[PDB]
Amino acid sequence: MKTFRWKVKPGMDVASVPSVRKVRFGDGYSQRAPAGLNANLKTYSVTLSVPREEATVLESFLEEHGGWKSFLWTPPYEWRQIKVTCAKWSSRVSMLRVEFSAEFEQVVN
Amino acid sequence: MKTFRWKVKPGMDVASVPSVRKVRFGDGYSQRAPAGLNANLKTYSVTLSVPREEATVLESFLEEHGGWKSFLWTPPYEWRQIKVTCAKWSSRVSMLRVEFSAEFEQVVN
Amino acid sequence: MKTFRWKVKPGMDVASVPSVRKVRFGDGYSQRAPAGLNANLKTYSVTLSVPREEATVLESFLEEHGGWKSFLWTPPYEWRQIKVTCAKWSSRVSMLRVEFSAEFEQVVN
Amino acid sequence: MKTFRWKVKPGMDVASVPSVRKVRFGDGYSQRAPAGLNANLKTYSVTLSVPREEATVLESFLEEHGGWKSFLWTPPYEWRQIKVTCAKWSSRVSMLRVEFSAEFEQVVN
Amino acid sequence: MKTFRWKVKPGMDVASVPSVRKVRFGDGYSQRAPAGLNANLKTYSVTLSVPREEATVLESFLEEHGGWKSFLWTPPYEWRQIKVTCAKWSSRVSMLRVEFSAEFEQVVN
Amino acid sequence: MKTFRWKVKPGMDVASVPSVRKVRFGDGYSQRAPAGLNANLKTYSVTLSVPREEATVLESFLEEHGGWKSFLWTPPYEWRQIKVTCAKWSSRVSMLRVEFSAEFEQVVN
Amino acid sequence: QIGPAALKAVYDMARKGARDEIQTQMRDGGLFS
Amino acid sequence: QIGPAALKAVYDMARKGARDEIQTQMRDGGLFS
Amino acid sequence: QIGPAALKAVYDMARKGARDEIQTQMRDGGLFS
Amino acid sequence: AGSFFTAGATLAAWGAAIGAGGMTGILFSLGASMVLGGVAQMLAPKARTPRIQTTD
Repeated sequence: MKTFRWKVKPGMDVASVPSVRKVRFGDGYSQRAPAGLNANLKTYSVTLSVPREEATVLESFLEEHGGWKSFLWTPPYEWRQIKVTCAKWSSRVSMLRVEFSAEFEQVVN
Repeated sequence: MKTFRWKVKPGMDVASVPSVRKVRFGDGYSQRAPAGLNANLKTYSVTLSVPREEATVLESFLEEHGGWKSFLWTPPYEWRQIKVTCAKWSSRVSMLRVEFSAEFEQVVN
Repeated sequence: MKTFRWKVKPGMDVASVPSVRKVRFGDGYSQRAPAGLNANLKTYSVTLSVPREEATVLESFLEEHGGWKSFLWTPPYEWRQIKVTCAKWSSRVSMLRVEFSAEFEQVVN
Repeated sequence: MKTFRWKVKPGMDVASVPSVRKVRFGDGYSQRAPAGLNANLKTYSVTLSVPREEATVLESFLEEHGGWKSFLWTPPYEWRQIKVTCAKWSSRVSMLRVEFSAEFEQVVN
Repeated sequence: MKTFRWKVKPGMDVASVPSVRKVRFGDGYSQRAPAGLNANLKTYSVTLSVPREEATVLESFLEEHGGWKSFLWTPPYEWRQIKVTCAKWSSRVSMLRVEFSAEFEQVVN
Repeated sequence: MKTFRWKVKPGMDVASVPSVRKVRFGDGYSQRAPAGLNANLKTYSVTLSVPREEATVLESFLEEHGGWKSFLWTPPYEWRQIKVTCAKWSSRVSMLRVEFSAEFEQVVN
Repeated sequence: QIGPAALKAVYDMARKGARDEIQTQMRDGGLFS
Repeated sequence: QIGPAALKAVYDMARKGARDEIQTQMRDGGLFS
Repeated sequence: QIGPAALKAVYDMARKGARDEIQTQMRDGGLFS
Repeated sequence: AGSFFTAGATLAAWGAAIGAGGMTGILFSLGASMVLGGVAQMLAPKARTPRIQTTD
């Protein structure tokens, strides 16, 4: 499957941390370069809350890709669809609901 | 005995973190492969609450297996019988009840 | 002196963590063995509370063995007398009572 | 665009830790030298709170510079225009507002 | 001057951790020996609360010994005079009183 | 500029940590020496609170010395003027005031 | 990281590095170890 | 673990490993270092 | 610390120690490496 | 030669970040290592001679 349809409730963490090449000269001077050619990828600390019956579907969707493989997702941050991969997706079970915590990493591929 | 027939408390964590082959030098082009065939075997952080009298039976069951000798178990998460292995199963012995904290990692063989 | 007579109030930690020989093959298969020959020894996180006049007797008893040597103790967990050794026994003094926190390790010897 | 024109929240940390040359063997005689010419360039742990609509603009500003390409900024601390560089600028996207946690390190070139 | 004559606050810790010779390969047979002759020399985490005027006297007493030069002390724990050494004795100077946090490790020589 | 005029509110931490040469012999015996020749220097964990206008003056004073160099200060602990150096002086800005945290290290020089 | 287990790893990595350096010195310029 | 103190320990362990490897290579097969 | 970079740094430190020990053994007594 | 100046720079900021993928540590300046045989060895390869034979 290609698209992620579930929704993220609480307020995620969107980390950029671009990679740069930095050289530190002597008395206060330096030299900086963007290191790479195509921007930075940016990662989302996402958390879902789902009914106990729908947690199986979410697990199947997250396990089919299995760490590798990318799926489409429109983050509720910039509203631009991107390709992401998930690699951990911890999940905590409760009496009537299941809370998923995951880290979605944007990928060019 | 070959089946875990006790009941687990509401709060239970299920971690997946599948195994993939990642190749990426620096922050350039990246390649991902599914690695093995049995990608993710998950992990359940199981907690139990049992009267002081049945703690002996629970520890006898968990101790006879002794880290090896996987046993059958049906998690309340996907309701599918699997084979799991436990290795820590710490315990707290309160005045009237005892709390078991164990880790069930599912296996194949 | 051979037997431990004092009593543990709050609910202790009874850690098993058996030692096993585990080999992980490729696509999800593995190989497990019990490593040793005689079970796992199991350790108790014991904590006493005693009147300020009896703390001297408890410390004398715990210092006579002095890390090495074993004493008999019947844990309020399985009610089977075992041989244990204590090696830390931290103690905190107060106005009228002294609280001991110790780790009893079961030994075959 | 070469000027950060947004407003920062009350609680902002300013760390200095200047760079000096220190010679001291053991706890004997000590000698200290000012090392370089631009001794301390400080560091501001800036935090912002902005409506969800302007988060895209703020991240576009921070993304275009992308670690390199220092920009002009007037901290509310000494009210003197300086040149700063940001490298992390994490964000958290609540229901109605988004908070930015960025680190501005002042430069010379 | 050779006798710490101040009073310590109620809650103080007494750690023992005696020194023994342990031989155990893996989880097989284990052998324990008493090692030295003065097995356990304990450690008291002493805390004091003194008016700002006598803080100078207490600090002068602790500083004159200066790590070496053990002094006589009768802990309120076993009421037996021993010889102890202090090495850190941090202090905190409140509006009207000052607290001392010192560590007393007892010696033989 | 030579003297530090601002005042410390909360109750600092005055850490001594003398340096000693210690040899531990066998059955409980040892050998201790003062290692150095001139006492221990002691360090103060100082915090200032200042109005938002005087924070610039305090920063200028602490930046002129710039990690190296020493200034005179009479601590509110022993009321004996000493020579100290400051090397970090973190500062947190607020709506109407600025809170400085710093570590003043006494120096013979 | 617990010291007792890390010391063996450091020692064995040192052994591997020493063997690699020895084999490198047996090349043309080198030092012939 | 503070780096400045650990680097000297790693260097000394490396020296010991190099000496041990050299003495090992002076055996029969080896490389004669 | 993270294992990868630490292992690499240990490897380079071991190489440096091995080179220093080799150059030391080429002195008078030594082993002539 | 002794951890006297490893703590001279205190290595604190680098050690807390173990390094980076962008930059490498343990550079190990080759100053004294390249000069062990002599300065004339850094410029010329020090032509060799045959082993002295007792037959001669």
